[PDB]
Amino acid sequence: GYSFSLTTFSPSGKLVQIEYALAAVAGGAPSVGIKAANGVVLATEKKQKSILYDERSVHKVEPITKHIGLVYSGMGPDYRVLVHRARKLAQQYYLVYQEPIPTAQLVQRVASVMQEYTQSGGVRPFGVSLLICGWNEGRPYLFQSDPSGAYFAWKATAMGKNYVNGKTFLEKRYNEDLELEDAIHTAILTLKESFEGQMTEDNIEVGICNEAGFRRLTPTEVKDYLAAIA
Amino acid sequence: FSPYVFNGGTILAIAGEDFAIVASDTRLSEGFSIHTRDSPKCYKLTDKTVIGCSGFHGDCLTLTKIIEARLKMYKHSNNKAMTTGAIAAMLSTILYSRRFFPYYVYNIIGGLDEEGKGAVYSFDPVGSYQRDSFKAGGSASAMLQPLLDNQVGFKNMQNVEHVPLSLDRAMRLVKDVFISAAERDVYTGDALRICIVTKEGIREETVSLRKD
Amino acid sequence: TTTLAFKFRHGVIVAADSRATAGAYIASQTVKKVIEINPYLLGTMAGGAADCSFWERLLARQCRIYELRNKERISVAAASKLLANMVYQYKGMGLSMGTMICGWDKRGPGLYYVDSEGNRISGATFSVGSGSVYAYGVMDRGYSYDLEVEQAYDLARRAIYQATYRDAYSGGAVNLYHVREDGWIRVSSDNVADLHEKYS
Amino acid sequence: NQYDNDVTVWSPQGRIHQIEYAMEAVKQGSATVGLKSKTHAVLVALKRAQSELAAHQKKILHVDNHIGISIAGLTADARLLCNFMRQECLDSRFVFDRPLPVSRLVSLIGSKTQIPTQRYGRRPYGVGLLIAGYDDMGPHIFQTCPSANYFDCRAMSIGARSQSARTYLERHMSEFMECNLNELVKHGLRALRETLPAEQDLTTKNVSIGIVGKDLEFTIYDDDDVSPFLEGLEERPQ
Amino acid sequence: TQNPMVTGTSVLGVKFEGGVVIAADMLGSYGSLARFRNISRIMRVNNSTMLGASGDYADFQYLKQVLGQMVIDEELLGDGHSYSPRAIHSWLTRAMYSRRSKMNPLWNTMVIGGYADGESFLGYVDMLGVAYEAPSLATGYGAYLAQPLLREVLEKQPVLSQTEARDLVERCMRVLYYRDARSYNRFQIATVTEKGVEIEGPLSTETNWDIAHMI
Amino acid sequence: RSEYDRGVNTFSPEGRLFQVEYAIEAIKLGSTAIGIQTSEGVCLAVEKRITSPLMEPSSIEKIVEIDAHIGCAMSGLIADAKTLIDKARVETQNHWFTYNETMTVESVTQAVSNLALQFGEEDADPGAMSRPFGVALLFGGVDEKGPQLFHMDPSGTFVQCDARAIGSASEGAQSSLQEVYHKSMTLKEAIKSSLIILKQVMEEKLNATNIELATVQPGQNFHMFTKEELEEVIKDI
Amino acid sequence: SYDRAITVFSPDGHLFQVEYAQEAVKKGSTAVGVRGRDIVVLGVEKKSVAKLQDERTVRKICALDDNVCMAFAGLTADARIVINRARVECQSHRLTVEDPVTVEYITRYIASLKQRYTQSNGR
Amino acid sequence: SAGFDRHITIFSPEGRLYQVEYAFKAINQGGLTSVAVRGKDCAVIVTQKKVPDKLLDSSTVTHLFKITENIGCVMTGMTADSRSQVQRARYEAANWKYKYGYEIPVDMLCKRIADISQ
Amino acid sequence: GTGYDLSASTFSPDGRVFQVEYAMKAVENSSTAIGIRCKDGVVFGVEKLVLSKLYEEGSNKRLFNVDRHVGMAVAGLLADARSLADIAREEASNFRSNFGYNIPLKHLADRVAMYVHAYTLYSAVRPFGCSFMLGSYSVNDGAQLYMIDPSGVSYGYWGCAIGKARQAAKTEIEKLQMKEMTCRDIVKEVAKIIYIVHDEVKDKAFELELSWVGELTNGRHEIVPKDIREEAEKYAKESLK
Amino acid sequence: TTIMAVQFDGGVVLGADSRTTTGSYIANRVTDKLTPIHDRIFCCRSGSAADTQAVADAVTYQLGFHSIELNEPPLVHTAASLFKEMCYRYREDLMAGIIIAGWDPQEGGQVYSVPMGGMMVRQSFAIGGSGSSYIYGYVDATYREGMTKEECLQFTANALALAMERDGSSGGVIRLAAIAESGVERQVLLGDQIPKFAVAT
Repeated sequence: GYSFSLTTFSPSGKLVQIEYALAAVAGGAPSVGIKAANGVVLATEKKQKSILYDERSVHKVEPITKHIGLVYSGMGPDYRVLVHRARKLAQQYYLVYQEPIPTAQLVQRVASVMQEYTQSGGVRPFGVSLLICGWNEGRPYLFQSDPSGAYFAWKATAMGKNYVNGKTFLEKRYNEDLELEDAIHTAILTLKESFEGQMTEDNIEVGICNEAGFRRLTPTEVKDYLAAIA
Repeated sequence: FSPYVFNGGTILAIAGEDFAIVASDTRLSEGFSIHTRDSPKCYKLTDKTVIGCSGFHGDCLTLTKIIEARLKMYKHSNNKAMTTGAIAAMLSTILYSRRFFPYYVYNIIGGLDEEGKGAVYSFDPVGSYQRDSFKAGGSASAMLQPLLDNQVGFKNMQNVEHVPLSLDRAMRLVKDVFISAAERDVYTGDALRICIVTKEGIREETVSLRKD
Repeated sequence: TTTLAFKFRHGVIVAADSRATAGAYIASQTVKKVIEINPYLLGTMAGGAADCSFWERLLARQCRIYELRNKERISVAAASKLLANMVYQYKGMGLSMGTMICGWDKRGPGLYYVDSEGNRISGATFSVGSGSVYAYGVMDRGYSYDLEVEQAYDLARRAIYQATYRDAYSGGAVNLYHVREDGWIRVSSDNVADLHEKYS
Repeated sequence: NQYDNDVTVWSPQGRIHQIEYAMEAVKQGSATVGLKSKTHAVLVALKRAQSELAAHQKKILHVDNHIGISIAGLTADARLLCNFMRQECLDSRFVFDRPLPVSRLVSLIGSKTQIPTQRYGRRPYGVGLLIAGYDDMGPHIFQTCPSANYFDCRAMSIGARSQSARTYLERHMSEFMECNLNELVKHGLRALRETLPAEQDLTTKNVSIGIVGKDLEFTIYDDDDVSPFLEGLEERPQ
Repeated sequence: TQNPMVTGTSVLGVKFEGGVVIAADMLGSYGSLARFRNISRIMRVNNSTMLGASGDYADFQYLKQVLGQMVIDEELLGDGHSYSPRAIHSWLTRAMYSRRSKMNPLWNTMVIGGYADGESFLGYVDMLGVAYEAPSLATGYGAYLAQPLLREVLEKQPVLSQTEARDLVERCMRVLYYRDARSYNRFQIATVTEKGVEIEGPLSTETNWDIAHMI
Repeated sequence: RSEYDRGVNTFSPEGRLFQVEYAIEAIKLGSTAIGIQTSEGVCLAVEKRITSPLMEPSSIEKIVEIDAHIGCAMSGLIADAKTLIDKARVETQNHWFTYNETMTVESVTQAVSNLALQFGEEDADPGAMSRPFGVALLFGGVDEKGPQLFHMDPSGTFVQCDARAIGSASEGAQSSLQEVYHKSMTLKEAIKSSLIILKQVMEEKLNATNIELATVQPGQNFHMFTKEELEEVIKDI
Repeated sequence: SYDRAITVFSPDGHLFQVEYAQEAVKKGSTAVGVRGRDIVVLGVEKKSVAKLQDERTVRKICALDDNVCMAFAGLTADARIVINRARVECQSHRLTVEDPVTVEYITRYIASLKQRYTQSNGR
Repeated sequence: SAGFDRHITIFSPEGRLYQVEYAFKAINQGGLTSVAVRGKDCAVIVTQKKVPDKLLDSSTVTHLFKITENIGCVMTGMTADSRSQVQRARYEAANWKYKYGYEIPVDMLCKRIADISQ
Repeated sequence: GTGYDLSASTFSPDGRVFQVEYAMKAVENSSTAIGIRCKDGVVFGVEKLVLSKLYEEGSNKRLFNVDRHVGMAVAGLLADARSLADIAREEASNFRSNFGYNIPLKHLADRVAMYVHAYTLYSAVRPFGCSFMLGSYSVNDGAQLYMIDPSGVSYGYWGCAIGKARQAAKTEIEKLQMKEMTCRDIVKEVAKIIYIVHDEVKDKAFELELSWVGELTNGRHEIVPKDIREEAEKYAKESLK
Repeated sequence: TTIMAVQFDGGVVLGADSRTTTGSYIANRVTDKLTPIHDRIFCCRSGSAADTQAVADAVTYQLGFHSIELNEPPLVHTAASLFKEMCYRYREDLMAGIIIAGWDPQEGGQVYSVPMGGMMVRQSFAIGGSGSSYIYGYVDATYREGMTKEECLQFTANALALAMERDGSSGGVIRLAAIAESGVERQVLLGDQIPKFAVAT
């Protein structure tokens, strides 16, 4: 196998392939994460290129643990690999400590794996950016992981296509004292700022995390919220 | 489970001024039963050296095949034949290379040195060796040893000249001591294989022994 | 098998017998128990003859390697330490060996005792073997640093003679060596019965 | 060129160039002639000396009592392959207590030389070997190449200027089966003489002879031993 | 294998003018129990070699597919070379010495028969790699019962015909069935000659019990 | 395509490796050495090429002792041939251990020649080599076949030579050896002629400091000539 | 594992990487060693030390064994690796031999290590 | 294009792996079209069976492949990758049955195959 | 374009692998070998170009015995063909050692297909330069015959032709009432087709290698005997006048 | 533990007990020892429960893999070869006796026995297990050649019930399978359905 790193310094001192993966992320689907006072909401576009797709067969918002969830922007299978890695790391932490894994530690370990994927020979950095939500110590947690392997803790953030407009919209519409329902409303409205076409309960995916843990919104609740907002 | 079986056998070698004689019994046995009456334990190494190996017969065959492989390897490597002291070095190193799992063999090397003189080398199962004028190995070794010690080596003797060893006296001595070996050692009998190494080469003969 | 060695004002005296047995049967009476490692270093052999011979031969190979690579004659102490190193690895797997390394180096006459048990002792006087105590009793009376060459020869020869008279596994012939500043010399190889007739 | 760097890269016409450079290295070496009778196999090899103060390079390698090898090309690759097949003969005598058959041996030679032509970054062994052998079915003259192709020949010549020797062996091909050992060696000497320039003739110093067959171990005659075989050779007709 | 579980009993073999005849019964004994009565212990290698053996049958079954594989390897080249009985002797000796060497030997003792280049061949390989050639060979209790009769016949007549050797091994198996508690009155006889290897199936010997009336 | 972009095993159109040709070219940048084989022994004489008055001449070693009956003479890179001479010494002691006898000079020659072409970049063991040695060696010794001198080159080709010269002035000194050697030539004549040829091929004045001389004789060990003996050998030249 | 040969033959036979290392040596500070009769004296040219920089961390003179010391010219960290290897070799030789090293022995070892770094891939 | 992104699977300046699109353009080299439709109570695959030579065995030139009893599959692309992917899918189904003790679901098996593709 | 035709691990912009096509062309400049499966066996016929008269009879064999019931027919580089023949022999030996009976020819063809195409995925190895044919007979499966190219694709065939003159020999095979007609005239028609497709102007005089497997040898693959070979040779020569 | 099988014209009949013990305590009384390998290939296990279960599962997995690969029904001989290889290769750690009976269209119904040590042989009827040794004379005295399916079942039930009565390691119920062209038919005899034998002393 190749022991030569595919990610090397340019003469300018930059990592060009990390910029390439960031450009791939900017071509990805939007992912809006809002940390409310009692949970974190993650919402994403789930637009299918045809009606023949089985929408409920393949998802984009998945739970690592009961109280930890994740959404991405970028490449699907790389995101699937990172979900595999994150679930295995969280279960490793559970085997060692028999306690629920803190969100920041899972963020640290997933970021470390995706960091060494930017250094190891013959491998490529993942074309994903991640929004990781969780609840631990009676507190909600929201983080982002970048193709550079860096990770930033966020109260509200937007990724994917038209991420600048989503970030400006969230800056204009985030409050610390926001409840969970209002965070859901703001996340769906932020998805409306970058969506093309009429929104259904099938072309988006929303999950929330609170003191009861992390779970995904059913299409009944999604269509109820969509009827409430519009 | 036991990996070693004592198959019996008595070998002997004597060194002369320009010749050597290597003799062996032909009986190969186990316990109180004879496998075969014709197993001569003198095998040809070179034009000037004969090996003699007794003990575990599978170990004897392994020693012969390993030593002939090393023979041919040296002929290809250095484009010349053995020297007898180097053969002794090869056998000693081969025996000691498996000190934790030894060959159950007693070995003698008989032939000519680089000056044409007789050369006999005695070995143990675990690699010790020495050059001697004569050596008896095998089951009946220690019985045939003092006959060479007093007749050829002149021990416990008084007031007669140490005469040089001729060929006829040597072969008569070997025949008589192996007749005595057949008469007492139960693994010794049937026949006697004798080879004589001189500058012209190595010659062979066989003497019938007792069959019980 | 009884070997002895002692340092004194003119060098090192080494003495040995030549009897080797296989069990209760005397295998031979002409076995050389002193190896000539180099023109300035000798080594003794006592116990397992194959073990002693092969490890002393490997010591000769290693000291010749050192002389080739560093252009210097090996000291007694370094040779004994490398001997203890390569026998220490095979400790506990059945090695039976006891040797004395004698020689002359930059520090002068050097004598060391090494075994298969990892012992490496410096001392002026040593003797190894089953009948080593018989040699010890004679030499503790005979030894002095101010001894000359001939009475040291006689003391070593008499001690080996007493050991061969008192030990069943000791006999054959007495071989003597004298390591000096110019190297070792071979003194004599005298028969035991002639020594008994001489000392009677 | 773009397709002459590696053995795994294929030309549009379907040829591997590096193997052809290996056979050109074989053609760079001096000439040897392998020829067999009904009972004998003889290799006549032309030895070369790098200088007048240097001895002639050895070209005939004896391996077993029934098998000998003459080389053409790189000497070290020939040594490596020759030692591998030496230990193959040693293994056959060790396990089977029989001489190794020549045909399966050279099949294994082709099997080994198959692998450097298919792996990345590795070169074929740039030497071509003429093989004198004997087994129960008779004597054999074989040839092996860096292209992992082996050929059975009644007579063969390889090396520098071997085309004239090949013509000479082709012109007398029906006689070699009935020629005796002396006539076979004389024919091989004349064939190797056909490789030589018109200003130089066969000497004892540059000819090696390797003979195997009935009542004959593979013996290498060199220097003065070549002198009786040079006797009786006719001069070159104009 | 450290413990042979079901074993094979005595196998006999003897030379004659033009070939070698080897005979053995099909009794696989479950220790003391006569478990299997129709399992062949005499197997043909090729046109010029054949084997019989005593001891564990799973190990010799393994020996069967490995010998068949190396034989088929021989004719699949198509060079014309074939495995001589002496080469098979050498390979069997190397294999058994190797198996004894790494402390997991094959619990089988083999009588090997052959006829090649106008010469007969009979060889013996034990469980520990000791191998030797003899005109008449026997295993187990046969090595204490039949081979005295074989040696007595050979001392007064070294050269036999096929019918003489057949009668001799028939008498030897009558003695073996009379005396071996691990024997059975149902055996196969095979013969290796220039025409090849021939195996004969349903063979039993006559039994005499008149001595039981001599009380 | 530059010449640096091809592998170490890449063949020339003539059929040779480029790296061994580069090593053969690097032979010509080394010091001048002459070995002469006589019936009285083999003599070796190598120029030190002292490049500075601060350079210690005794720190310049060119002639080495393989073992007590075999010495060697040098042309080429010092750092590679140090490892080659160490390999030769280890092989001599290996054969002295296992066989209880010394090998021939020729056995030394193939045992040192067989590691010359063991270089490669692909599937290489830990301990392998990226470039062949640029070292040519002259082995002079005494064995059971008499005094012997051999030449070894980086290609692995080893030959027997009655009188061989290697180094920068190898061709002219070889022609000089051609016009001074005969089969009835003594060891003293070999020493005198070899130093005469070194004097005519070196760019300096020949003195006892910038040359090394050694002799191997039957019945004698390997001998290093001292500076005084070098001076009296110089005296009649 | 990285197995790219850094130093290879040029067509004129020179080794460019060793020459660049020699240029890096010549860029380094001057070190002079003089052997006296019962003394050896080393002297290195101290660079202009920064006013807030400690002079004990920039010492170019270090000992390799209790009788053998050294001075270097070149990169400081590579010299630190050389010194550490020399120290562990001196301690290993003292363990193996029960004698301290000689100057020629440890010099031969460190230069053999340097030449080994000239004769491998990825190094 | 930057570097060897056209030759191997490394990112373009647009962030696109050209070898994936080359795999897409190697899919259609077989010249086939397979249609798989889910019914209310069935699933049906229809593919092309091109037999241009009558010497070809019609029983051997096929694209409908059987993983296990319950799961079947239709294939697009070239034949060696076709047999390789169906063999790996059969091996993964057998490993699922050997580990988890039941027949592999279709979604799980195609997830494993696409992960191998990743 | 540049760079797409150097490795077997890179595609063309159209989606092609140039190294596999170069392996196809290295097949297409080799001598013609045909193989026909009929009602009671599989018979192979190989045109062996005698490039030099110094070679002995029996040199450069393209008919191999893969197994005691399985025969082999190659066209291309002989070294790759011999290596793949050894691979197939080892696979048959492995099948016998694991299972204890004769290997089905579809199975062994699949295995050699897997071992051929597995080297067409990498830049570190090259595709083989040889197309080949496997032919076997058994009582239960009858006669079966398979075609495998360097691309690693196995196709069942009733009869096939490869080499320089694969199209002409294929059309000649297409003209035969074949599924009912015996091996003893299969071999004669193979001789006729091989002598028809050989071009005497552009190639040297050749040898007609011939072999079969089927009921007449109880499912065993063997080379054609001398008298039958010269009979088929005389029939083929008498069809050319 | 008692297991056996009889071959008839048309297929095979497998019969077994159901007692599985460790020591003198009955761990289970209703263990199904007629382990299915394939749809018309069954095996009978005696000895160590874990070893027999592991080798049966491994052979079933491998046989399913090979039958899918070849796209053919598995031969009973091929399955028996797989059992023979696994039992011979691991003969120093397993205590297992397997009686493999099945039907294939190529060779009809076949019985093979893999005893301790890993031997392989084909037979008309195979007996194995702990109870096996107590019925040999009976099964050497009652079997007849060319024997019918239902009377193979009757013979199986009688020999099984005799081993039930004699062996303390045999117990529980009687389990029967019949493999033929129509497939596998499975039956359980219990209580009065077990064939009784007169023991009156």
